[PDB]
Amino acid sequence: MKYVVVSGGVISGIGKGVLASSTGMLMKTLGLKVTSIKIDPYMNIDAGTMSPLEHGECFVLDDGGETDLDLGNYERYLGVTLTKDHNITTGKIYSHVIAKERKGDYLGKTVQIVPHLTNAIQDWIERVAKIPVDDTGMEPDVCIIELGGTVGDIESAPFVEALRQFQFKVGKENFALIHVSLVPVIHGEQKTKPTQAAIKGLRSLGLVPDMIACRCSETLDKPTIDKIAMFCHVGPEQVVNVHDVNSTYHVPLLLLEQKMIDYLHARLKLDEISLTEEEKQRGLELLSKWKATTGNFDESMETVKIALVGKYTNLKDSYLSVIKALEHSSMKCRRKLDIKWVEATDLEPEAQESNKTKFHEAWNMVSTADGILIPGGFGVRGTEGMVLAARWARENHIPFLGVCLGLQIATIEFTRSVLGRKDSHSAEFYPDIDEKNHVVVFMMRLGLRPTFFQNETEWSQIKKLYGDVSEVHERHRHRYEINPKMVDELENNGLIFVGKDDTGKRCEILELKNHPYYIATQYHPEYTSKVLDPSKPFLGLVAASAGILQDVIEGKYDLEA
Amino acid sequence: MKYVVVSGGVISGIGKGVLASSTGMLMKTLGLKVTSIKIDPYMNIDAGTMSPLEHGECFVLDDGGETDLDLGNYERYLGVTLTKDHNITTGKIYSHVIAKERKGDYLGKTVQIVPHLTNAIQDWIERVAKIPVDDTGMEPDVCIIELGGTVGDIESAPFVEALRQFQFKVGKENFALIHVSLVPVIHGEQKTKPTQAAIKGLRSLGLVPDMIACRCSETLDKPTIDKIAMFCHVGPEQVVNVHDVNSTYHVPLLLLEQKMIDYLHARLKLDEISLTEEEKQRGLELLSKWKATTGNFDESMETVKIALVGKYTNLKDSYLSVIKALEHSSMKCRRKLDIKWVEATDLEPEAQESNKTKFHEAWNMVSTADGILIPGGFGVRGTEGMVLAARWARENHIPFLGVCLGLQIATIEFTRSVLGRKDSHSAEFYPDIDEKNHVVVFMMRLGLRPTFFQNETEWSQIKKLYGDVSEVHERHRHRYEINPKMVDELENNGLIFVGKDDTGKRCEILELKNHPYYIATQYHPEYTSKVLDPSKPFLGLVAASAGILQDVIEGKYDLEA
Amino acid sequence: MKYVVVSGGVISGIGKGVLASSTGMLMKTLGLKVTSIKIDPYMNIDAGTMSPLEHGECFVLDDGGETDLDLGNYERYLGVTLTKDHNITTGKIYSHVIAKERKGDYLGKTVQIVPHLTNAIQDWIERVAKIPVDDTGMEPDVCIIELGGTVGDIESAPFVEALRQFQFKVGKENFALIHVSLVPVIHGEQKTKPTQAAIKGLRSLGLVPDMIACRCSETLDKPTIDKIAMFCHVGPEQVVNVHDVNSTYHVPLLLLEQKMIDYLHARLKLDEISLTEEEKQRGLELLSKWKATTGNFDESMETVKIALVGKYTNLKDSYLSVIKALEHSSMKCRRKLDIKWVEATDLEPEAQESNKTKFHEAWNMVSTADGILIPGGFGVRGTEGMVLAARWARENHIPFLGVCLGLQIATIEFTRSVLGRKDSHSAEFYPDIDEKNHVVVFMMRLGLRPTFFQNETEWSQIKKLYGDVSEVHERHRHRYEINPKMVDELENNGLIFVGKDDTGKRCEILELKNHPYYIATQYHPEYTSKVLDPSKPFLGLVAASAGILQDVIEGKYDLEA
Ligand SMILES: Nc1ccn([C@@H]2O[C@H](COP(=O)(O)OP(=O)(O)OP(=O)(O)O)[C@@H](O)[C@H]2O)c(=O)n1
Ligand SMILES: Nc1ccn([C@@H]2O[C@H](COP(=O)(O)OP(=O)(O)OP(=O)(O)O)[C@@H](O)[C@H]2O)c(=O)n1
Ligand SMILES: Nc1ccn([C@@H]2O[C@H](COP(=O)(O)OP(=O)(O)OP(=O)(O)O)[C@@H](O)[C@H]2O)c(=O)n1
Ligand SMILES: Nc1ccn([C@@H]2O[C@H](COP(=O)(O)OP(=O)(O)OP(=O)(O)O)[C@@H](O)[C@H]2O)c(=O)n1
Ligand SMILES: Nc1ccn([C@@H]2O[C@H](COP(=O)(O)OP(=O)(O)OP(=O)(O)O)[C@@H](O)[C@H]2O)c(=O)n1
Ligand SMILES: Nc1ccn([C@@H]2O[C@H](COP(=O)(O)OP(=O)(O)OP(=O)(O)O)[C@@H](O)[C@H]2O)c(=O)n1
Repeated sequence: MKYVVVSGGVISGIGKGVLASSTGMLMKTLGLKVTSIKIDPYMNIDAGTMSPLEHGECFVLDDGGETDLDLGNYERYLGVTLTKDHNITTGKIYSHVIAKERKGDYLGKTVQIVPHLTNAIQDWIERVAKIPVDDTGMEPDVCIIELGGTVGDIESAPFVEALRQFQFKVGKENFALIHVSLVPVIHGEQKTKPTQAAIKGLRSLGLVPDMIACRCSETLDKPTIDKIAMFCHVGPEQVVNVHDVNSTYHVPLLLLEQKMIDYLHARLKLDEISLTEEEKQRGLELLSKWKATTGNFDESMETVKIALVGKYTNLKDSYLSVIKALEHSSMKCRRKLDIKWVEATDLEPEAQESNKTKFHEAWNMVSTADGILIPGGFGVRGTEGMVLAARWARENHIPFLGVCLGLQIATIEFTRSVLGRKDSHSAEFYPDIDEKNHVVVFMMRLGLRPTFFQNETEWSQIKKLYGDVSEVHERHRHRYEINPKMVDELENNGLIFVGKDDTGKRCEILELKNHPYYIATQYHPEYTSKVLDPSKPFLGLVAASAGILQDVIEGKYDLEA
Repeated sequence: MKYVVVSGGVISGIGKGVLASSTGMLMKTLGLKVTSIKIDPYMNIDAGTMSPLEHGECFVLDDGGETDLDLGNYERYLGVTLTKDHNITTGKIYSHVIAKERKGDYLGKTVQIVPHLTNAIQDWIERVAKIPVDDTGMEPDVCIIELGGTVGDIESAPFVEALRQFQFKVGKENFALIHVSLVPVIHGEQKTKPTQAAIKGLRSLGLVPDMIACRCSETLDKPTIDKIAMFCHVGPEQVVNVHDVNSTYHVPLLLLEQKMIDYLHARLKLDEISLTEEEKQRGLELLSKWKATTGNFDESMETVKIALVGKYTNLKDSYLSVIKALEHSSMKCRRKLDIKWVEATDLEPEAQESNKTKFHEAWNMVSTADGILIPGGFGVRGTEGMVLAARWARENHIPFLGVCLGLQIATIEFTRSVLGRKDSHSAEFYPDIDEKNHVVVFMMRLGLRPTFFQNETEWSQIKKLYGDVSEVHERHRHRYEINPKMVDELENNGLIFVGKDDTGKRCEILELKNHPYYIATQYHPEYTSKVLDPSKPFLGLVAASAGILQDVIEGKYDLEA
Repeated sequence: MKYVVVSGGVISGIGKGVLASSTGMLMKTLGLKVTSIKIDPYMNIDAGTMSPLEHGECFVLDDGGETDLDLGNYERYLGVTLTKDHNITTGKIYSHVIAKERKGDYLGKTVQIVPHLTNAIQDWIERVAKIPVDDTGMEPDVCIIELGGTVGDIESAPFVEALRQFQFKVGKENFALIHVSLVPVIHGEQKTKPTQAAIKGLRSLGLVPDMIACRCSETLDKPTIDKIAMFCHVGPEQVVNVHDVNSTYHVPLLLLEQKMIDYLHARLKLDEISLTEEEKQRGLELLSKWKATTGNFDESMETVKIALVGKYTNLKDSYLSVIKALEHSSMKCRRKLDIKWVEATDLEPEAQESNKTKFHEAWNMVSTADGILIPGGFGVRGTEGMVLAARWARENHIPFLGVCLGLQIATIEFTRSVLGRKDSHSAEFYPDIDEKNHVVVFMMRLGLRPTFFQNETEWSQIKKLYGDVSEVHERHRHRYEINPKMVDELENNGLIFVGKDDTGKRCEILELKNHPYYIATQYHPEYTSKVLDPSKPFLGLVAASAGILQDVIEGKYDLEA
């Protein structure tokens, strides 16, 4: 096996993940089977305790674990299904060694941070790097290891020990390191010294960088590259630079044009992977398809405006997957994405006396947008405004997607306005009883579950985007579903539930009959959107906002003929 | 409250504990209420998993937890009952913060090594420093904090962060630090540089030493003190030196004569503790009694030779408490202690053909000794030789003490030789059934439990040493007890069980009627031996080995008239 | 005596000098006698070898040494005459200890970087801090020590050793340190970690900061101050911040409003300086006069445009003193300064075919400007264009100042256009002989020398600005003077030499009779411009460019009535 560490810097937030999965997207250009592990220095075992206000969105796996949010950036860049084990955390590894301590697996020795815990970290990395995350069941050929925090933190010290020892447990010419570092510009001059002091830190703990990659406000000057390479064990051609680019999807082409892979090919001696012709071809095809979606961003002539309406939209990382799912789809439509961020509570009739100015800004965004999106918010607060946003797109033929709480609110609105029933509400308003629009179903429902189309719904816009396939597989995070008692009334009035579960009891998709595009999903489709294969419910929202939905379904926008 | 850190060095094993509890023994000379915490960098939560072969003896508390062995050094030096919480460990504190993470006590924040875990360590130190470990229920006035490992270890990095922040959570003029450091002598010259490089390390993590204390092969030269104080923020009078001394019990007088406390009095402004006259007097009396037991070591004219017979006596830390209990008692008898270490298996009739040379060395030790001691060994291996050592002291009137497995073997031997019954054995040889000398009693029996003298046994040598008090309280670690069915036969033959438990079902002490000193205890009395109050079963063993037992009971050897 | 170090950062160029002399300007607000030392890590002994292209202008002392350029920033901020010894450099101190090594002043000991060279640095700082640099001959009360480079450089390591030892040779409560450090803003967030890593570096070498001062793109957030003070031994009120301000002369008011001195008053216990009432008053008056010149910058309604015409004006530090002399004077005139930078060679008739575009930009600047300034350039290259700039201001009544080479070119032009004599040139064109406008006078003439007005010249605009005083004292740097043989012809034609030397042989000032303001000086007056007392030849240039020269001479712009 081969491995690539991405680590480093004098600051957290320097740029690692885009240098990480982006480096891993280019390993796939070579035809390689590829995987990724994110090592987190924080002490949470999982994001299941972490509220979406800090550390952001609880990204959800095929295996239904609430992971680190960043893992998602690797399932889009590489096109892989990761697992709950690919997110190493400081709380996860202290728990695993402490479990073995009380089980007595150390044969009554004292157990130490070195060597026992640093062995555990190496034994975890080489365990997880066997798992076949890729489009065929063979073990990966390269693993990208991203070390979070900064080298020299008292929180990241166990992992730089474990990785140093791993440079020997794995060989040189099988392991390499990319160190990401700061070139601050002050008084209009690029200063090298934070890279010198952080490389002094790096060699102290015993890792040696095979590349340096700079966060800089500028293109690095020719002398700045020379004054970094005069102070580190790299040639001047391995001081990489992730400068300003037209969009984040260009970074793997930027790295490839900086000859980043033409070094890693030699430095990891990748002629030693015995690839079949099918893999070598599928590598070149993935690069061609990347050049196509990238070209479709530069060659983008016209804007699509989408209002994303939810709780606390100020906290923009809390909707990160939703944004990326809209970006992947917008490059298929060749159209520039313009998300309007609406706080759902600013739409309310009460907000007009309380905070009038922001209420007009919110309603201008809703009134301007070519599509509406209710994104699967957290808790009840935003609900009353999200109802009026769903009403706005039901009545006037605006394209719409509701995700999770958005299906809940598409159904509450269609109840509250098409059936009358003005008292109806989420099951969250428990003591109203008779008018609850939803029912509890704890089984929380999580992870990849199937969904099956109802066999008559040949008219459906959404089941056309899925290619007329009989079923789909999707991620879930819900404790409530629409009350089955009401569903015949909603189906008879035209809110047709075009997809249900294995039992047929659970409401998984709705489409409103004879509207240009009004969909909701109980699942979160943004947790399976990929840059070359956009998630179908979000592709339909952008394509109908562009007024091109028919031609996207007919195939006028696939990447290769 | 006031606090004293003891930390440091370029090596583990430099001398901390003797500089720690020894500094704490002198805080008690001032009359202060005193406590101690040992911070261990290892990842075991407790010594209950740790086999006695590495990290040594599982020291046992009043509260019955299997602690770090070193805690014992503080219960002898200070005269305090500690608790399972006074041994902070890296595995204990990661477990406590990870428990709060899954309970959700962090209110859905991400939880970090800084500030959350470094707050947990400070909140633990100031929690535990409230506990009244001393001879009256008031909270301690000084806490001695010993930081294990070395500063600059990747295992000790969380604790030097937590202690730095603690220098502010507690004030300066309430916290002080003693750093213990190496002065190697090579080519006959004292080199200062390992102290310079380790003090550079110390100030990097942000602690500042109020004293330096040197491990050195010599008295520090006047220039060595000056060349350390020219490189650290200490006066030349605060470079302390724990040099070679007549015995370890002299170290608090060495520190006091080096004016170590005459600085800490000012540096911790200890006039601010409002002591009552009773405390001030009991402080001076504790110093006088220390000068007495110390004088009784220098003024020691004659040797007592004791054979300690057990499994794997090569592993001398595995019997550490037993050695210290013999030392405390030997200073009461004014006699020099000479422990002969015997491997119990080398006494066996089989060892004579297998390894004849070591078998003669073992038997010469048994034949020479003025007393025999079977120390409460681990597992079955040594048993056959320990029987012959108990027989040797039953028949010939040699003084004897059996501790735990030693009472078991005193009873197996008295069965195997006085009752005949040559097939009898420990309950460990389970499938013999009918001839098992013991019975299972899991309740493992642990911690401080009472023991009550049988009301007729006024003749007893051991219940005389306990001052004719009605009951005693002692530590236990046993899964087996002598089978109650047999005890009438043993009592009638003269192996009188002079002490039993609350129920009267359990065999806690035996004394053989009409022998000069042949005792065993099911408890481990070495876990309550103190330097001014020696544990009575061990005092009797030394005093009878000295042939002075009568006069020790009559009071010819108490420290003050 | 008291002392203040200014040091630090993860980068060179962070802001030290403005935090240094600015802190020293506020020590003078307290009435204190004040001095400054700049410690340079570079190996040049003096700027006399350093070409003005790199490290910039060779600033010149009262004592005529070619110093570090930065010393000037302290002679403006404090109002002091420094000496060649106030610029400590790595080349200067290795030379001084190596001289004592060959003289044998070490009594045949081996001489070491510690302690001998670190003693030399301390013995230099306390030597120089005695020198009476101030407006009365008493020794200074505070010394500001600026440590150049960054802490943790292999070039600055001898000085952080010497300063650590100096924290003891001088007492605490006599020495304090200000550490200047970076808060980079990326992704719109202020990151603290470069300050944590550089403070870890600082405490390693053993200095402790009594203040931190941040270079930041922003006002520091309340949490950024707290997260620095949680990681350093400073209160949150001693994390100072030199943010963006209207001009550099506001920084001492910014520091004073951040309560910077209200701490240093206590931290250096400055009630212990026994000031007389005259000093206490002159302190408050200096603050009032600073508030006045600062107010005159904010209250500045109208611009003055000045063309500064010379060689290589792209290298803007090479003219630094000239810029500051124009700034000090512009605040007296209440007018906003706008220096147009002209490359002198772009004015040439040859430049019109060679590089036409830049030639028009150069001539637009010359044609726009309200005043012309020829700044005392280095070498011959620019001369031909500087002639045409002097002609432009002779003929059309534009205000003019020529400094050094500018007097040379004022005289070459007046010769070349008023006397005819079109072949005349600088003595630099040696082999023309008969038409050389100048003569060699090596004595190089350097340092503070007098100049005496010619006793009839009561009409003079410049000798009016000097207050009708009989003589002036000024800095020089010249190897050529105007040929005395010609001076009668120039005086008779109206280029009156209104000032000459002690002998009357040397051409020190000229004024053209009956022009609104056309001055030149052979000396460099910008080496004695101060912020409260602007250098008179530059005050006249700004005031005549403003058309207000009469009223400045009559006194309509002095700071206090
Ligand atoms: N392939 C990627 C990589 C990053 N991002 C986005 O960029 C931001 C985070 O970038 P990252 O690469 O993780 O840098 P930071 O986290 O800011 O810093 P670090 O280097 O510490 O990860 C987030 O919006 C993340 O979703 C993304 O959309 N796609
Ligand atoms: N010396 C330190 C300081 C912090 N941490 C931990 O590592 C993380 C790094 O986060 P970082 O972005 O460094 O936060 P700050 O320390 O505030 O750094 P910044 O100021 O850039 O946020 C911290 O959250 C904390 O978990 C650490 O290990 N060692
Ligand atoms: N009051 C004390 C202190 C120490 N010792 C003994 O000395 C040895 C350990 O000494 P210690 O002070 O702990 O030093 P080390 O552990 O060798 O090193 P460190 O400084 O790391 O603790 C053990 O036999 C311990 O029982 C003792 O008998 N009584
Ligand atoms: N931090 C230090 C200390 C000393 N030196 C210099 O390097 C030499 C090393 O000599 P050394 O043997 O280290 O002398 P000491 O510092 O006293 O070390 P030791 O105590 O082993 O003599 C010193 O003489 C002094 O010249 C140095 O460069 N850096
Ligand atoms: N009282 C001052 C201080 C500084 N400057 C100007 O500001 C620049 C240099 O600022 P300085 O304070 O020296 O910062 P740097 O040299 O950039 O960085 P350092 O902190 O390393 O000195 C130069 O134009 C210098 O003349 C000035 O005009 N007046
Ligand atoms: N590790 C180093 C590197 C350089 N220097 C010296 O200290 C000076 C600091 O200048 P600096 O501004 O740090 O130059 P760079 O090293 O290039 O840093 P920058 O990239 O910010 O210019 C250097 O010129 C060199 O004299 C040093 O002492 N130690």
